[PDB]
Amino acid sequence: GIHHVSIKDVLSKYVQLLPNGSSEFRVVKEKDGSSEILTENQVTFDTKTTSEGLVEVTAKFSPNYSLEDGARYVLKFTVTSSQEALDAIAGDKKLEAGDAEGSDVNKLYSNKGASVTYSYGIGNSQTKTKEYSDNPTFKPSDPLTVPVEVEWQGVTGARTVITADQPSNVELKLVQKNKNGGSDNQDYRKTNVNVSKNVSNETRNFEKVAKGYQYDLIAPDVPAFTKEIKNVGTESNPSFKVIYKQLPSLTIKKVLEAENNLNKEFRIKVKLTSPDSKPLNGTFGEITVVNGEAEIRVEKRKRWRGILSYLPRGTHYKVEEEAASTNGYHVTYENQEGDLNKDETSTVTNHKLPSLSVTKKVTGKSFKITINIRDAQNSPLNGTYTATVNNKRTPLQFTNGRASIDLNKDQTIKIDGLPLDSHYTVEEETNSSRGYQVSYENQEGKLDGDKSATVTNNKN
Amino acid sequence: EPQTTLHKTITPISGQDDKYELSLDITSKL
Ligand SMILES: [Tb+3]
Ligand SMILES: [Tb+3]
Repeated sequence: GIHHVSIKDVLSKYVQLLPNGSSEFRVVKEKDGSSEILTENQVTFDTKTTSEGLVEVTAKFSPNYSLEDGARYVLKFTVTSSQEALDAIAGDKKLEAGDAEGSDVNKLYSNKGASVTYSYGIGNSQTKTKEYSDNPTFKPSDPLTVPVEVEWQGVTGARTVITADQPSNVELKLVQKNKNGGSDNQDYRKTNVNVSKNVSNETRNFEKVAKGYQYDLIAPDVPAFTKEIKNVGTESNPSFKVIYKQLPSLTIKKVLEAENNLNKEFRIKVKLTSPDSKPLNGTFGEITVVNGEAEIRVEKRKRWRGILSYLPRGTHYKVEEEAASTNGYHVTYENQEGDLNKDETSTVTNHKLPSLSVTKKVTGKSFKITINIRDAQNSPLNGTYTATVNNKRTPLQFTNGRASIDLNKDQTIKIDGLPLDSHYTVEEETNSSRGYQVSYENQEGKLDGDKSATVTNNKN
Repeated sequence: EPQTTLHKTITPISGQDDKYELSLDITSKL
């Protein structure tokens, strides 16, 4: 028989053993149909690293085990594709001479030499080595194709109309995360996805992506939109979705009411605070916000409006007109305060304050007339208002609802800036009236705009 | 010396990605 037998394979760098000898080395003796597994006492397995850093596998038969005549002994074990082969088939490594049959990546050689050593003879036996002449090959599994999808959403979610500018495409990059120290490859594969107005979903795929790595995606920052990237597949079979969701915008509008001067400008402050109770800073369209404060100056030329474009989602707003800008107006607000989770319009209404005019007519000497005014809430007026008698602006003061004025024939006094929706009555004092018949135009009335009352004194 | 024959093959392992069975044999004959 032959003895001192041993079988040797040097694996090429394109394959490798499995963890924990899951590789299951065994030698099977095959003879007359029947298959039998050599025991620990008949064969031993050694893995070693050669000087060139290749893995060598040896099945050493128990030295005095003699091969039974005509029996086929077969070493068997599993290998798996190494990273080298997974990269090679993905196209990421070039083959050198000697790597694969005719440099075909589908026919990588598994071995860098294999042989059997054996002795024969009693006494000083003789030793031969025969190299195996078969040089087998294999194809690694196909590399991955990794889909990527882009979804655009309007402010209020999926398939809602988008109003913001979009670029005409986005460059997406697949990042192969480095495992063995080193840096991530951020340009591993790239694709340009089309972007068309009102096409909300669009797909491409990275081709020829090597298995063995974790992947991530890079997608550009697009102004006016927030960005979410998710792997909707798995670690080993990645598939990515990028969602761009438009950010909300706050429109500040001014409305003039009962105001025939359209050439005034108004200053409107907006206070903007973050969900994390914090200083909001930055520029949103034309408006810069410094430490939560922003100021919008409105006029006819800017269509009585300003827009803070594309504020953080959830931003808290409180709009208020500057004190100076409110003089001469009853100022009311719609949507003054809120949280910005969709587009919002906040409206400042400046309603010009009403005046009262009183006129003395004489038919058929100063005349004293008492004005009584109660405010909208029906409490008597206290305060001083500008009053005009032929271009002479004198202050007129109301105490507890009453003021009193002195008119000559054909004089008008005009009292400005009175409170909106208050009620006046006028009455001549009975001493002024002595001798004359007094009647009134518009003696009582509601200050919902500029009003006129007339006192006519007829002699007799 | 007896005659020896030697055969080495690799086989894809059915239904598994990237696994292959190596088979190195020896037969001795008188
Ligand atoms: Tb300023
Ligand atoms: Tb009355």
